Amino acid sequence: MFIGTIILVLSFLGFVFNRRNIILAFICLETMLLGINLILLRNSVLFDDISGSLFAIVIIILAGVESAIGLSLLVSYYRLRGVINSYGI
Amino acid sequence: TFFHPKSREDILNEEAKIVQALNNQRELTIKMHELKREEKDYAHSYSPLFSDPVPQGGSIGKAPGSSRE
Amino acid sequence: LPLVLISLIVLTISGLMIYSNDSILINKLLEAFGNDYNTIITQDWFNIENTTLLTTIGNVLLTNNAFILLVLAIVLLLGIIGPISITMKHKE
Amino acid sequence: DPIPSGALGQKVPHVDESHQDLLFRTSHMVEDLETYDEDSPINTSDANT
Amino acid sequence: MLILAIISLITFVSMSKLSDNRAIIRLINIYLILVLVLDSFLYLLFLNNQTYTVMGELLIFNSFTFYIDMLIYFIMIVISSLYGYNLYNNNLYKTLFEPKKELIILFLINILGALLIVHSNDFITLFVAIELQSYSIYLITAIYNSSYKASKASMLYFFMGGILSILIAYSINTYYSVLNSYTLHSLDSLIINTLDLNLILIALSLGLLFKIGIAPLHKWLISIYENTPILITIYISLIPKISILSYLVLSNISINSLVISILAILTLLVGSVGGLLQIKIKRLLAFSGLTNAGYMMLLLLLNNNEFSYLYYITQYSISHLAIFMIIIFSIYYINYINNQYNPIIYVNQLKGLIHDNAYLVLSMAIVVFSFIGIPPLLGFFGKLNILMSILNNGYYFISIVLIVASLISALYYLYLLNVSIQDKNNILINSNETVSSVLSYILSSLIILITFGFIYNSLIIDIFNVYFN
Amino acid sequence: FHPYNTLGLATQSAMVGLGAGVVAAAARNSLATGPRNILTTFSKSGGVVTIFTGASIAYVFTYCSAANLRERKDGWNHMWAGAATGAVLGARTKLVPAFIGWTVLCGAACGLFGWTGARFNADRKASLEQSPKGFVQEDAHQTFWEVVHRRPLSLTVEQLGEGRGINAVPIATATEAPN
Amino acid sequence: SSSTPLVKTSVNYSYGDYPLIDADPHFKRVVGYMRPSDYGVIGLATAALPAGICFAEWLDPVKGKFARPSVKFLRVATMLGFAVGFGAAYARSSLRFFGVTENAREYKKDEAQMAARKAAGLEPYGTSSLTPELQEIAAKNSAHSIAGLFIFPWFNFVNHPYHGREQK
Amino acid sequence: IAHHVDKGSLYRLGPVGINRLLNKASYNVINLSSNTRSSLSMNSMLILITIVSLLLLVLVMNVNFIIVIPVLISILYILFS
Amino acid sequence: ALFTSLVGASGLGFATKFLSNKIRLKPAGYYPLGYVFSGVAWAGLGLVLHNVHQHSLEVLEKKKTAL
Ligand SMILES: CCCCCCCCCCCCCCCCCC(=O)OC[C@H](COP(=O)(O)OCCN)OC(=O)CCCCCCCCCCCCCCCCC
Ligand SMILES: CCCCCCCCCCCCCCCCCC(=O)OC[C@H](COP(=O)(O)OCCN)OC(=O)CCCCCCCCCCCCCCCCC
Ligand SMILES: CCCCCCCCCCCCCCCCCC(=O)OC[C@H](COP(=O)(O)OCCN)OC(=O)CCCCCCCCCCCCCCCCC
Ligand SMILES: CCCCCCCCCCCC(=O)OC[C@H](COP(=O)(O)OCC[N+](C)(C)C)OC(=O)CCCCCCCCCCC
Ligand SMILES: CCCCCCCCCCCCO[C@H]1O[C@H](CO)[C@@H](O[C@H]2O[C@@H](CO)[C@H](O)[C@H](O)[C@@H]2O)[C@H](O)[C@H]1O
Repeated sequence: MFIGTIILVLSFLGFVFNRRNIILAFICLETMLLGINLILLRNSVLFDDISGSLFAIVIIILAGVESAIGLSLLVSYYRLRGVINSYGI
Repeated sequence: TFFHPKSREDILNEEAKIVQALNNQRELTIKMHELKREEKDYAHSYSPLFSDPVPQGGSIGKAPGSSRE
Repeated sequence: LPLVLISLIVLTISGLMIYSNDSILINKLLEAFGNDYNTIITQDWFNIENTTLLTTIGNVLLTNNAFILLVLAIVLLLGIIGPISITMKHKE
Repeated sequence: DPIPSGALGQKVPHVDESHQDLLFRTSHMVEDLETYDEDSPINTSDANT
Repeated sequence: MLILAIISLITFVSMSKLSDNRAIIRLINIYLILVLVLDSFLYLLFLNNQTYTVMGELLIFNSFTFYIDMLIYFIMIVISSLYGYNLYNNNLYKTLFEPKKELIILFLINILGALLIVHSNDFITLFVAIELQSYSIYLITAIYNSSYKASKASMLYFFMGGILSILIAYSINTYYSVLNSYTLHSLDSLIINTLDLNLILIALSLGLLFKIGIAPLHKWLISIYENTPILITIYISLIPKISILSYLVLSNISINSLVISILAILTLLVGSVGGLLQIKIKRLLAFSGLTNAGYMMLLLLLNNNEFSYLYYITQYSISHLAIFMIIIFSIYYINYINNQYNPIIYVNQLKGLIHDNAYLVLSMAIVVFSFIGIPPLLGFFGKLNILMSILNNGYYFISIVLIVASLISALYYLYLLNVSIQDKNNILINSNETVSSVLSYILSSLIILITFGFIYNSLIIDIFNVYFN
Repeated sequence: FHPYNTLGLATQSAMVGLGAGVVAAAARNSLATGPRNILTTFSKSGGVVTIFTGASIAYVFTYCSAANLRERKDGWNHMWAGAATGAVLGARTKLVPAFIGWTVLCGAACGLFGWTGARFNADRKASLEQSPKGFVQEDAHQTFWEVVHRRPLSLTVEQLGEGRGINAVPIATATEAPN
Repeated sequence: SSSTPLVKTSVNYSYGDYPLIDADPHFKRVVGYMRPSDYGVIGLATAALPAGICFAEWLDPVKGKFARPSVKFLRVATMLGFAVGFGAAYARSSLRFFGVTENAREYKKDEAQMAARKAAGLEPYGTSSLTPELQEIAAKNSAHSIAGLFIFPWFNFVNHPYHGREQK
Repeated sequence: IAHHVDKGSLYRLGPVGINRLLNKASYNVINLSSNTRSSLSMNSMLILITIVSLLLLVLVMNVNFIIVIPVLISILYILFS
Repeated sequence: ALFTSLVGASGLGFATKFLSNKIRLKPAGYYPLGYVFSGVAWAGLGLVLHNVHQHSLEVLEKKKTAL
């Protein structure tokens, strides 16, 4: 409950206050999902329940597919522009 | 002579019939506003077939002593 | 820095107060900071099999929640089919 | 007579091929009243060729 | 039926060249029509609001969801005819509006994600379906990768939609941490009063609502609808809003929220005010979609909101298609083409359209006055029902803000009509090319419904008083 | 009614308005264009701090004061508070007429906001849905939302007043012949 | 192997104005009880889809000139049209079972089928390969799934005992 | 009368004044997402501001509601001035 | 009534065909058979709503009868 909230908050703040590049944005998204899964698995242990672990495995699947789609979209941007500059999207 | 109006009586009856039907629609409207926002049954709301809300859980380590009422 | 600090404090205290059901605000956080007491672990004898978490996940995911599995298949179809459409130019 | 006006009576720019030039890039008008295309066939003529 | 469509199309499209894409779109168009005709009798199951739970307790099927399903299909048989029937058989209109190979698959997958949301009964199905609807619509924005603006658009929409999926999952995991449940049926008057879940559920509503452009995070979605191609803008702008608003209406989460009241007020003000200086069409119509999202947000606070929502979402969708269709037809009669993807950008390019095609402007006026809420057009009977519900439940300041927002929005809605009925030199006198038959008949049918569908209002009320009561 | 505490609420309101000024200052320093730093927050900010503090002070001070002077709780108080707030905000533009206009129109809007109940929410029990409605049954007092076929005459004479055609007894029966 | 319910259900719930037969009918009974109206609707959709694209090509051809669509699209057209027709007929029969439409002939056929099975000693609705808990899970997954026919197809194949009739 | 009222204050409380009022308010609404240099960090900062503002606004209006009102008047000024 | 409904729904259908012809900048009498097709199609739609409403009125009447 602590570690997950902390990674989530710090990664949201590093997503919001990133004036540098974009890979930090991808990373902060993945870390936010990680912290969520840790919150949920801690609660699932304390309750001795399974719905939490089910939603966790589902998050892992969905996050991996998220990164796949995001890194195809980036490749499209790069196709057209040739450089992913610090302040472009 | 060419003045051939409908009588007073037939006019009053027709207006009364109209007002009666309008009052009928009024009562139907109130009655439906009441029929909605009235509590229903679980079967009409969630599940006609498995109408027992009570959740039976897993079975792989069913512990006698875990049922309760 | 000022916005980073304000956002840090508020988001942390809210993310901690949120998990509790007390009505007074300050007590919602002082409940989160109550990690003081140990949890007893008793041993029973009702579990008969060698079911672990992965077996349970398979059982519920493939019986009770089959629909989500048969939708994740389509999420993965998107993971295949979108990146192709984006990267691969079907000029022919 | 015709000078293009807006929903509020404000002045509006008449868009042509005139201001897709390289002179009107690198300005900081908002996304609403910018008028630079970036995808016109005047700028994207030599495009990944 | 969607699934067998999506499954069959994958094989049938991989087996098929780039030259069959229009015919394949036409096929799935007719197939969806046959579904909507032949399987529509299933509305009988929902007599007396008999509600069904399916796949355990993951899905829920009632008259609300079924009507939304028919509407999404009616939208998806009109949005497909726009890709599968060429307007004019000219080289320009071949280059301007040509479908890609994978587009139709992504449309149907987005239909599926839309329907899994409204039909959801558990948060797990919601999270899986909103990710499906979200990922499919990242790709739809990005499929036209030969444009710079669309590339920028998909990237921003990915990041700012990912952030909101994080917010949604954080809210769900909090609800589960509190209550050990993923199902909202496990709430009731006792549990609402007894537990402090207000924060935990508004965070759900906001994480869903900021994905549809609710203020003050409207700008990013407006930049997207402007920067993307027009025939994609007409889909992305509508279907995601229907799905998420319908899920939030069906689940009576935010009965009397103060935060929602504030934000909905801000949407009506922003979407009415900020759209006045706009010279571009798509930003104008996006701010219009925002203020209508404000009006429809105002019935998340009611607990009896089905009729008002269903009537407004239907006329909104119809007017939204019809106006974008008028803008598409008018490309023939303008003088300057701005792009291969957005041939028409500025409102001042529709000048003199009355002197070219007048009945296109008649349709534009009917549709505009429908947006404004002029009777006897359907928009009146839709905004009337909203006013009845909010005044019946105790929102008065918001009704005044609603009236004020309608007046302010008349101005950016009438900008189109004013420039259209203006005069122009170099008029059209003859043209041997002719627009397609189907797209004309579709536009006409939407116009005739916006105009004359007030005739059936009692009949709709009777059917509603049976199947929804 | 129960009186208001003017200074207690005003001090809370001022600290709140100062805090909101700090938040908006930092948010502007982050969202702004040109080279900035941690110094610019309170230098280059367009009076967000004094805006928020003066408004919250003037609004709450005037509402509690006029609630205590009028000795009531109603919408006229919120009108006076919006009138003060419009003065403060319009003093920034250094013109008399815009100051008067900002005052009157901010006052009318807050005064309407107090008329409708001084809330963006709803009461949810004073509303028509959750309250008695329709025709009252048998001679019972007519509430707000209730409808009546025939009203008492004493209640009419009190709510309206006598004269201008409206009287305690009808005119014919009053002038009937005692025969 | 016991085929005895684990969880209570409703007895003779009325989904419509007419009586009930089954609430989760097996695919076999739904296909064997089909009226000719259902097979005609199958062939109606089977012919109406390819005819629909021919009608459309007549209205707005794909090029400048009318040409009849290629047999490739016609074949795929016929397959999907049979699928639409079967889904409609599987629904029309299922609703005759639920009690939403006229179900006289289906009532009598089930009363005859069931009495014959009781005479032969067979379990009504049959015997299964599964444990009863999976039977209940199957009925919970598969009951009233035809309401989702616009989205997905789902079908009962398990021979569970949780049909919505009295114990006998 | 004809000038100072019929064509003066009564156009100011109407077409002329509402036009000027909306000219500014629209030009301040849209000049909010100021820099197009990077649309991402800006909308991201807008998320953080809104979340923080709602958490703090709800905090204030739990304890007292007649104090948050001027906070909202001033916010509307900041957004529309 | 049924017949009044069908003529009206056909009247909307002629308006769709006419408005479609005009949007194409054709004469109103371009392809007359389209008037007949639009008539029967919308007539079927009005007929469907006619039967839906009839079934619903019967249902509420049946509710009163079983009372
Ligand atoms: C997603 C990206 C990943 C990052 C995630 C970051 C963590 C997320 C934090 C939580 C989720 C975000 C919530 C978004 C804001 C909206 C919250 C909300 O609207 O809930 C309001 C709700 C009451 O509203 P309502 O139900 O509508 O009306 C009835 C009122 N009785 O319920 C409430 O009443 C709210 C409860 C009031 C207490 C709020 C807690 C504030 C405490 C902060 C104190 C800070 C200390 C002072 C200042 C420090 C600076 C020096
Ligand atoms: C730290 C110590 C804490 C102490 C405890 C008490 C703290 C209370 C704090 C209260 C909240 C203060 C938040 C202040 C608002 C955020 C500041 C801001 O600048 O908002 C606007 C923001 C940036 O705009 P800016 O860079 O200044 O450029 C202006 C040019 N237009 O751009 C944005 O888009 C963000 C907008 C955020 C809006 C939040 C939601 C407000 C809801 C509007 C209310 C409308 C209701 C009234 C309607 C009446 C109808 C007539
Ligand atoms: C809980 C309480 C909440 C209740 C709401 C309280 C209301 C608070 C309102 C404050 C929020 C900020 C909005 C203020 C308006 C924004 C623009 C402005 O500041 O007004 C000035 C404008 C300037 O006119 P001018 O002097 O000619 O131009 C030079 C300006 N530097 O002025 C003019 O154009 C001339 C004004 C003439 C008077 C016109 C009166 C019209 C009244 C009907 C308004 C209806 C439209 C409402 C618009 C809403 C916009 C937010
Ligand atoms: C449904 C397709 C929508 C696609 C868009 C086309 C509009 C069709 C509206 C018919 C709705 C209905 O007839 O139904 C009435 C519904 C509930 O009835 P139901 O349970 O859904 O049964 C319907 C069974 N059908 C599908 C076989 C017929 O009441 C409502 O709240 C709907 C409010 C909609 C207002 C829009 C009016 C538009 C004018 C229509 C002139 C023909
Ligand atoms: C411009 C026209 C449209 C503008 C929109 C507003 C129209 C709607 C009317 C607002 C009605 C407000 O009415 C609200 O206050 C009245 C008192 O006056 C209250 O009425 C109640 O007041 C109490 C006294 O406090 C008395 O017992 C009274 O008999 C009644 O029960 C209700 O709690 C509520 O109905």
